[PDB]
Amino acid sequence: FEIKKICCIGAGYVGGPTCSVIAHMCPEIRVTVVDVNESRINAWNSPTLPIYEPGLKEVVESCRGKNLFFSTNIDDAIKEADLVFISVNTPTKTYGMGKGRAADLKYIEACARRIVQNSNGYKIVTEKSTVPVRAAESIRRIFDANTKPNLNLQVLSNPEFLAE
Amino acid sequence: FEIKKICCIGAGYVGGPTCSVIAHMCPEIRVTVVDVNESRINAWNSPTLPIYEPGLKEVVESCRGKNLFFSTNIDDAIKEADLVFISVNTPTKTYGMGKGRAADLKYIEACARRIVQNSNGYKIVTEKSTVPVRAAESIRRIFDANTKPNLNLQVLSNPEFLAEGTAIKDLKNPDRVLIGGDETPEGQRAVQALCAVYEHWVPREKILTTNTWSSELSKLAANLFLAQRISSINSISALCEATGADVEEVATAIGMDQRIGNKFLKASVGFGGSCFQKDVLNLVYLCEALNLPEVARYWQQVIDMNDYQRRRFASRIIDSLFNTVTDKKIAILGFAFKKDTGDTRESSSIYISKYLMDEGAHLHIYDPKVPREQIVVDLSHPDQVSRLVTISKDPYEACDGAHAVVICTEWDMFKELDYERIHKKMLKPAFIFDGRRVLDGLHNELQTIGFQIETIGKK
Amino acid sequence: MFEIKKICCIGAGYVGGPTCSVIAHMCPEIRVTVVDVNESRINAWNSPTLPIYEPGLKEVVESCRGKNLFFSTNIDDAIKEADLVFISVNTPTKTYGMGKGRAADLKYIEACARRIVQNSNGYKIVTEKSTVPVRAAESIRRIFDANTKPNLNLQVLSNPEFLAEGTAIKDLKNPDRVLIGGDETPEGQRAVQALCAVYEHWVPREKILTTNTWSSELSKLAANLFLAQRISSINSISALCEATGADVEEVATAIGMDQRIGNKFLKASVGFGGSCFQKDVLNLVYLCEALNLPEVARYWQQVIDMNDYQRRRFASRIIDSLFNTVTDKKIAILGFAFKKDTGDTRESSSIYISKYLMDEGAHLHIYDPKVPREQIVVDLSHPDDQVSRLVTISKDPYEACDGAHAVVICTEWDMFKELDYERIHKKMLKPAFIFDGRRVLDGLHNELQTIGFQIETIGKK
Ligand SMILES: O=c1ccn([C@@H]2O[C@H](COP(=O)(O)OP(=O)(O)O[C@H]3OC[C@@H](O)[C@H](O)[C@H]3O)[C@@H](O)[C@H]2O)c(=O)[nH]1
Ligand SMILES: O=c1ccn([C@@H]2O[C@H](COP(=O)(O)OP(=O)(O)O[C@H]3OC[C@@H](O)[C@H](O)[C@H]3O)[C@@H](O)[C@H]2O)c(=O)[nH]1
Ligand SMILES: O=c1ccn([C@@H]2O[C@H](COP(=O)(O)OP(=O)(O)O[C@H]3OC[C@@H](O)[C@H](O)[C@H]3O)[C@@H](O)[C@H]2O)c(=O)[nH]1
Ligand SMILES: O=c1ccn([C@@H]2O[C@H](COP(=O)(O)OP(=O)(O)O[C@H]3OC[C@@H](O)[C@H](O)[C@H]3O)[C@@H](O)[C@H]2O)c(=O)[nH]1
Ligand SMILES: O=c1ccn([C@@H]2O[C@H](COP(=O)(O)OP(=O)(O)O[C@H]3OC[C@@H](O)[C@H](O)[C@H]3O)[C@@H](O)[C@H]2O)c(=O)[nH]1
Ligand SMILES: O=c1ccn([C@@H]2O[C@H](COP(=O)(O)OP(=O)(O)O[C@H]3OC[C@@H](O)[C@H](O)[C@H]3O)[C@@H](O)[C@H]2O)c(=O)[nH]1
Ligand SMILES: [Cl-]
Ligand SMILES: [Cl-]
Repeated sequence: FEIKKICCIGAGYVGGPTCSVIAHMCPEIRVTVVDVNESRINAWNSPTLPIYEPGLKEVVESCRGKNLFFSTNIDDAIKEADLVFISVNTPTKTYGMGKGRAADLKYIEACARRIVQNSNGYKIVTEKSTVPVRAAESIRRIFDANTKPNLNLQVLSNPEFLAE
Repeated sequence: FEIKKICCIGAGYVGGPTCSVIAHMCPEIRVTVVDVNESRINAWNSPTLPIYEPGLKEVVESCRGKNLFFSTNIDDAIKEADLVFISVNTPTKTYGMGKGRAADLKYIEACARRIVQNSNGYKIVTEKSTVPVRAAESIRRIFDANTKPNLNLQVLSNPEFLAEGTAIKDLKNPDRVLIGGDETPEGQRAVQALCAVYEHWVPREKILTTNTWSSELSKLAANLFLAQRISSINSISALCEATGADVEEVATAIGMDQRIGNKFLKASVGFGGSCFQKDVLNLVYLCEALNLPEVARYWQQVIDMNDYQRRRFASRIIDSLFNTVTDKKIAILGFAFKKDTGDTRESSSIYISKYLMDEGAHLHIYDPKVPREQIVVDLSHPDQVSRLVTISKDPYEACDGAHAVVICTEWDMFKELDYERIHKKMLKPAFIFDGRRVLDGLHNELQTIGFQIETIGKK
Repeated sequence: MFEIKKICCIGAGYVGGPTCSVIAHMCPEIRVTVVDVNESRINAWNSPTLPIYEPGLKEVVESCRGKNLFFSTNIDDAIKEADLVFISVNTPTKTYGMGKGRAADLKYIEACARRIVQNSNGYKIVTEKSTVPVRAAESIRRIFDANTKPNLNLQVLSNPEFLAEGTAIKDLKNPDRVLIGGDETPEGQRAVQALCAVYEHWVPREKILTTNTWSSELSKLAANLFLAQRISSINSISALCEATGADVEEVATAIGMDQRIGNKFLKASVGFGGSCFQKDVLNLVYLCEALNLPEVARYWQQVIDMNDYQRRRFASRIIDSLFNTVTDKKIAILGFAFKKDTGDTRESSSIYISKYLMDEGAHLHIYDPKVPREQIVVDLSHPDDQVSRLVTISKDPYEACDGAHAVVICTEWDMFKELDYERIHKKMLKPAFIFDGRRVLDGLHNELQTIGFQIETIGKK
């Protein structure tokens, strides 16, 4: 199996620069970064990136429009991708059990369900973050319970060691 | 002296059914049930009774208008009665000394004063309730201080042992009748007259007589022994969940010991109802006045364990949903504290709901007999309810698009639901949290459908 | 699939002894051998005077001993020959180390398991039988799994014993239910059914419960808790009755008529004794520590705390009635066994009440119709100088009461209600006190008061 299309749910400090380098180093792979914040997505396609990272401006503009793309169309990007990165934020719970300490997995859970909603065939789903707290288990429990014919989703863990 | 006219102040779960069965068994006795709640009295005289009780409608309509009557005319009912029952509620004090533990005897004191105002001659005043906390004494203090010429009021204690949902069967065939009275010629005459009423359908060997205090203390102890059986088997259920056993199979081995008995050994989310928790709190407060801290902390554990059982069940629900429940639909099946009643007082369904509401869950509650207005008042503080709580018309609307189904009341209809239809419309993974062991024997079918079934005392 | 024709039981005590005697009496075609490391106890089983007092036990043993029932110190051979091996040894509480004073010491059960492996070839069924099975089956299975041999096939079953001392013969002949635990495998099913066939000689099939070994042990643990809790609950009520002017016996009658509660085990007392209940609560508490269940441990801990409180309150009432000074005062202690119709004194409330009185300097004169005199000395000498100065063992109740200030009844021996209390009162010092810790003198208070006694009983003013 060979990965030729990559989607990334989350265009923040992690998913943004990671996919920009992947697209820069893998020119034969189409890299599409998606995000729910349209203002952030527009900035990624603008001459003023939403985050300041030394050298990021040169890497993105070196392949944006060639094999690196930023879009708000989350559904179709997942539909075509062979590898789907999940690089969303997991805030700390503000109430309930674990208030102020436990992470809130509602965004990772929504990404897992939205992947099932727009996936057919074989796909590799990978969670990439700097603080992964039971993320792979949460994604796997959703995929095991929402199965389709000839639907084969794989769950990988690939933490990101980059420092801003 | 023959008791021929009975009046009962209080047309609730105790006084209402009790007087209906008395009038049913004693056709020659006029029984008048009075209450301050006019809408409740009107319901008693309507085809739709204010409380749901199996068989109560058939018993009421067989004698209502003949020798059973319901009225708001408290004064004349007292004046014409030979026997006066006091079956009102005593709420726990919300402030002052004993806040949250002590009972408030203002209603019983108010009844005793109103009885004196409308009484002449000889009457028998009998306190009848499930939690008689120093009731006969307080009635006696008022009568002894408000005397009229030729006014001779006798004070008796007659605790009611019925359980809601089975009140009719309990009243018709009680295990025993407990009557307390003074150890005087007058007290024994009063006690004997009350025994003659029960002898119309209760055998003599099942009628116990004692003094008023020993009567109330026996009732209180009996309630403690009952609640303790539930908390003990619930503590075993936590032990079963942690070690791989089934509390239902363990309760079977325990109950076959005839010294223990096989009753009241059903593990659950926690006991509820107006009797047991209050009874334990009154025991605790009583021991504070008597300086019996060792006795108080002994029985306090019955409440502490019941609260732990409730909290553990709610935590298993929250844990199964990735510790995040915000904007997740959850179905609550059953809101009464037990099946075959509409009463919600101290129901575990209230506490489980509040625990889920504090996590941001959108609750859809169904109960076949509990009215929707009662559920709203229970969940509302004396904002969250308007945002998170929906009252469903049928179980399949509450389970539509839900993450988990939570069974809190052992309604027999819940084991007859179309769970293939529920599973198709639920979000996956679909959880069933059986807090009453009602879906036992259906687990293999529920697992084949695709459910993640979690129950008490079993993994 | 397998039939038991020969039985060995390691442990010839209050559990193993009577149990095998009834089994041998009900199954004349099965050879039953009771073995024990204690030779003096084994010699007593083969004598006209049995080592334990149990009503009806003498008639059962003498009916089949020497025919199909045997007692011996030859543990190894008994094992070799046996189809089925019972393990009915004691498990004392650890006196040091992790779980000091709470956890069970499984060294004897482990030693039995290794001994079994040593003398076993082929197929045998090893069944653990005791009133307090604390993780016993798992410990035996772990030793068997690690010591395999060619053609060796040992099975491990759990079979808790529900008998109560004083009524063991009646309990064993007509049990409320038989509990047998075994692995949910073909091997375990064969072993369970084989043991069921033994009980089916006199126990109806509908009273034989089968499950796995852990659920079996957990059920026995829970059953003993419920029984002990009933005693502590009614004893908590006896404290309320004393403080408010009621009688616990009357309250207990009104409680017991509720068929959901039952009228058994509602007899208030000075406190429960015996080798099972206290031990069971402690084992549950320690088990909850390993399972991280402190709420469950806290809940059942109150059964012990209430029992210790009931004893202290009874001793305090005795000391209080004697001007809070009992130095050089003679006090009669009637009854030292933990219950009537037995000589067993394990955890008897009589020991605790005596030690509270000895701490006041009381001169105790103890009488019990079945407890041997040496056992009382050992019980009170447990860590004697204080026993030598204060303790006297009497041969009759009138000797123990001669010149005493108080009479303390700690055991419900029926003979205590037939004593000549006029003779006792004449030779007692005034005021003469009778402390009924068992309610055995109910109905006699009018007579005893007329004679001139001060009657103080549990659960009444
Ligand atoms: O459901 C969601 C949630 C989040 N997102 C997007 O994910 C992006 C996250 O941006 P952030 O700058 O917060 O993310 P980061 O890349 O810095 O992640 C880092 O910080 C937050 C931690 O919880 C993460 O584990 C860490 O990797 C946002 O643009 C948000 O719109 C979605 O597109 N969908
Ligand atoms: O010597 C130091 C280093 C760092 N710091 C402080 O520690 C904080 C973290 O600095 P980092 O450069 O590690 O910051 P980052 O959060 O970008 O990266 C960190 O989290 C994500 C992980 O993947 C990175 O490996 C980890 O370094 C900064 O506020 C920095 O000022 C010090 O105070 N002293
Ligand atoms: O002053 C008063 C107070 C109360 N009442 C009536 O007494 C009735 C009490 O009925 P409830 O259903 O509340 O009470 P129950 O019959 O269930 O009693 C039970 O629960 C409450 C406990 O405090 C009681 O001790 C117990 O018996 C109410 O209808 C109330 O209107 C009066 O008529 N006058
Ligand atoms: O085995 C059981 C029994 C009961 N329960 C729970 O305990 C609560 C009380 O149930 P009960 O049937 O005792 O109901 P009630 O409260 O109506 O009656 C109780 O209080 C009044 C007394 O006079 C009755 O004798 C007593 O049973 C219910 O929530 C029930 O679900 C269990 O969880 N398990
Ligand atoms: O290694 C050993 C240990 C013990 N034994 C024997 O096992 C017998 C134990 O009998 P006991 O009378 O002490 O005990 P019981 O039969 O009353 O058992 C009861 O009390 C003690 C608890 O730990 C047991 O779990 C309970 O069943 C003793 O006779 C002892 O000699 C052995 O033969 N070998
Ligand atoms: O109503 C009662 C019953 C019992 N007790 C006391 O509780 C203690 C235990 O009495 P039991 O008759 O239960 O005696 P045992 O210890 O022999 O049996 C107990 O432990 C072993 C288990 O197998 C038995 O099922 C259990 O009853 C005695 O000291 C007895 O006096 C009371 O104080 N009141
Ligand atoms: Cl909220
Ligand atoms: Cl001393």
